[PDB]
Amino acid sequence: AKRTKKVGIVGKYGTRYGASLRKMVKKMEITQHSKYTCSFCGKDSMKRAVVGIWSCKRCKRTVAGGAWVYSTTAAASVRSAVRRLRETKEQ
Amino acid sequence: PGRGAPLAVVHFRDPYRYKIRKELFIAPEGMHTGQFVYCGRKATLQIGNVMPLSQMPEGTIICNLEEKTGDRGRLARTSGNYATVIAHNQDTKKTRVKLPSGAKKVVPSANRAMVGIVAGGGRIDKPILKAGRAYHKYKVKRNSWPKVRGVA
Amino acid sequence: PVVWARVMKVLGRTGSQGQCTQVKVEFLGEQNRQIIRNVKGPVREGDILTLLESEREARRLR
Amino acid sequence: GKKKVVDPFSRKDWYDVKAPNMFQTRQIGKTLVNRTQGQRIASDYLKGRVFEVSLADLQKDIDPERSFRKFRLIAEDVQDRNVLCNFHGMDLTTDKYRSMVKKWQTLIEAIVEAKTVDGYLLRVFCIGFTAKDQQSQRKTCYAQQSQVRKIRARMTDIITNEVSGADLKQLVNKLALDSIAKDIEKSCQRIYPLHDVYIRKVKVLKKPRFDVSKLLELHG
Amino acid sequence: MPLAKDLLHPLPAEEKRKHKLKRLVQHPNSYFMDVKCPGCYRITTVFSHAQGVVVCAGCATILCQPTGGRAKLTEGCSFRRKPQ
Amino acid sequence: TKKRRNGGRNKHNRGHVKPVRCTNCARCVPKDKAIKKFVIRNIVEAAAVRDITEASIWDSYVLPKLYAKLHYCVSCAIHSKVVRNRSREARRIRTPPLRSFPKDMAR
Amino acid sequence: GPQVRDGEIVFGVAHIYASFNDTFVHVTDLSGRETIARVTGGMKVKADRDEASPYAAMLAAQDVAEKCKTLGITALHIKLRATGGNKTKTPGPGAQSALRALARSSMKIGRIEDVTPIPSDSTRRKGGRRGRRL
RNA sequence: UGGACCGUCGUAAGACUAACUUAAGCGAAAGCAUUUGCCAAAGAUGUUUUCAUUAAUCAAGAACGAAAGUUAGAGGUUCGAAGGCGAUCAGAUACCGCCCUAGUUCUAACCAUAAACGAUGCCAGCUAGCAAUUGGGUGUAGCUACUUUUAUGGCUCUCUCAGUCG
Repeated sequence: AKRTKKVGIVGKYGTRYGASLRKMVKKMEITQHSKYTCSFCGKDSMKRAVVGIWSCKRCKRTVAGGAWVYSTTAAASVRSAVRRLRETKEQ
Repeated sequence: PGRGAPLAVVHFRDPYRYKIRKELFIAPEGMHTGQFVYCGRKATLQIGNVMPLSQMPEGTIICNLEEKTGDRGRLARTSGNYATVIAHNQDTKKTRVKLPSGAKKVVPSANRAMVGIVAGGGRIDKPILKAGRAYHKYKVKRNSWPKVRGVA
Repeated sequence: PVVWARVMKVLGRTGSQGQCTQVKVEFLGEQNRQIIRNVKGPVREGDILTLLESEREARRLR
Repeated sequence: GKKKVVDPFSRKDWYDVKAPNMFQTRQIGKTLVNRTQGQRIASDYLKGRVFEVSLADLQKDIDPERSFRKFRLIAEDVQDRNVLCNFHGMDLTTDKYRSMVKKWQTLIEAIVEAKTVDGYLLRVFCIGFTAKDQQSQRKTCYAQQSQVRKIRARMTDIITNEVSGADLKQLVNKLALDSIAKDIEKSCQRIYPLHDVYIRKVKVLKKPRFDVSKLLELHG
Repeated sequence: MPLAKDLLHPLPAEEKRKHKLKRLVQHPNSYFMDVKCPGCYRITTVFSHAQGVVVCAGCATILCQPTGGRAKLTEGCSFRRKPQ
Repeated sequence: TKKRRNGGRNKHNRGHVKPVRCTNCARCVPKDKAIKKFVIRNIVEAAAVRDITEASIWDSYVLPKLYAKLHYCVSCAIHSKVVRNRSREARRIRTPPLRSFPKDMAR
Repeated sequence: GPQVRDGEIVFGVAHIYASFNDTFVHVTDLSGRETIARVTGGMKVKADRDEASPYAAMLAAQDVAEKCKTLGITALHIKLRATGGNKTKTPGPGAQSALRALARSSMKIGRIEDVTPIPSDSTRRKGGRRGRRL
């Protein structure tokens, strides 16, 4: 059945710490230690080690990224920001 | 353990000796292992290479900024921030920069930095939530107290 | 402040409490200035009149 | 403070202004510059002077009709109270500007930046208007958003023929008659009838260097 | 007349400009033509509003003009309004 | 108590559209239902025209005028006698009348 | 031959500014830096209301014409400011009257323009959606 | 007090994208105006394409709804409830001023109501003109444009559907 009714994965940490502090770790741990499509290994084998340090478990590529998702939307924007700008200096 | 940030383990072949020489950077964003880094004034801009300020225009972001050219990067490397430069000046080789303070100050230009945002953020937005994790948050950073107020 | 202004054409007034003839007058040495001045009191057509303020006439459109 | 008892304008001295060579004669008046001191050097305050003149002053327009072409100038260096007074832009006055827009129209606006033969970076502001065809009672004469955007593409390749187009020693002579304002009609009329059209402002945002060798030739 | 007595027998030319659909029977304005491209000789039948690029097996001169309406070829066409 | 037929102005197949404020009240109103007088007013107000012809450098310079489309709200129109108070029937025309002279305030 | 007349022929800038509640007579260099005869109508009548009067504009136009001739300025150019953004955008009543005492002083002048600030797009007035209820 | 406001260049800075703006248009409605590229999607005419009733509308229900308004995280310009102060008034706690404060800003979501109005639900049919105008077609037995009489192109007339306004 729908086991809990709202909280999901923070349900370990119940009746504690407050209302909208039980919620703020929900929105930041339904992403963390879920599995991601690897940009290189192609499969879905992404777990964490510590803050911002992901590795695969298959084909052993390890990539530094965001710290609660695989890479933040702050990050690829920069990876897009230096992308368009690089063709402007030497050309 | 003692950071929040991740490091970066990398090595080089010496222009002068015969051996490999191992160093440790601060992690630029997107650093997969097996990435081919580059370190030079002629090294073209791509994240996360390391290049001096005189060969990149304004509008780029960097990390591991050096103030004094030779002292190898003592500015703005910690988790979830980004070294910026918004000013070039060809008069006496000057480039103004904005630190993550917001107070924007002046550095010289021949110094080096690593292009891109630096990995780790944001470890203020997950509340540590108990008095056992923020024991271990100060297990190995310093030994403050779990601090004790004044008025008792 | 010593020029004298002669009348050519007459128009009405914002009269009620200070009837003052908003009236078309020109000078003699400055006869090319047909500035539409404002004289208090009855004035016949054809009368040369003295003047000290020779700058404007506080125009309202009519 | 300073407490000058009489005439601060006594130290303000009459300094002449001199045009470039290719337009007309050079005396278009004076400027009032304070007298110098040892640390107060009046020559270096002339570099902070931006100057203004029209084409009527530089193409003998006796009845002012082509005086809408207003030229921005920059005072750059002096000798014997005679500034060289380099070009710094060529705008349009608001008189010729706002008179054109009788509503009943679709304007044709285009903004383009380019690098010249020299090190300048010009900013061209192509502004167009639609011409009413004859025998027409319809009071719109409108363009339909491809009738502008292709015409917007029609001028941007025209103007870059002239950015590699024999610069300010020769470029403003093409702007004196505005031959660039002539030939664009014959390209536009293949698509749409073009009304009055101008560039209305230029900008000099990347004056690279002084380059006094050709510039004394410009002050010839 | 708005109160007309004959609708079975209308005048022909106004029906020719009425619509492709709203007539007394159903037939479009479209037809088939037999275009010979002027740089070549080969016979080719094609629709009026063909909506499709056509060339011959060996004679690809013009044969069409791409449009939403009828293929309006200026000085590059020779055909007839005729079932072949 | 509906008096206008369509209502204000120009709300055919759109909904709710662009506003800009009035100049003499700045009750911020939509661009359709606000009175939009447009005027090419002259600079010297037709009185110093004979004086500038004597003081001109050139042959009369011949004088330009100003162009700016001003925007009025409703009470701004009635508290300056712009447009007011036709009949229950005489509110049914837009395009006429002036009929007499080339209109002043330009002039 | 090519003989321009002595007597320091120059064209200054008026920068005549007018408004409701003020009129400004701010003459400067043709380049625009050095400013001569800054004085205006606000130093003419001590009433705090009559500084929009064309009379005070005339007194602001009486004095400024002759001090051009103290340094030999005989001609100038005329610019107009509104100074409206989301504000007035139209010249006050004392604007057209201010040039008259300049015109009726035998000052030979032809250039009449506005640098009345026409913005690209408005940046919000004051009063807020129901402004100035009289 | 000596340097405001003023003139002037210049540095940023964030909001807004006026004019052109319409009794224009697109959208299902809210809403929706810089260029240009991109990635799409819809409507309309075009169609001697295909399909074979796949339909209309709809309880329960699922997407969307400007602000106002909250939940952490940005960034701060104009402005700005609230709060102070000057007038005005008999009182003003207001209509007017001066200052800034919530916030409008853009990212992540969350309520889901407005006079959310054309105070009129949606789809089928007929019944009246007249005049505008949007697109698409079509006929010029039209001019104009010069690349040349042409050609693509513009306008004008004619016809046409979807209309929508009057």
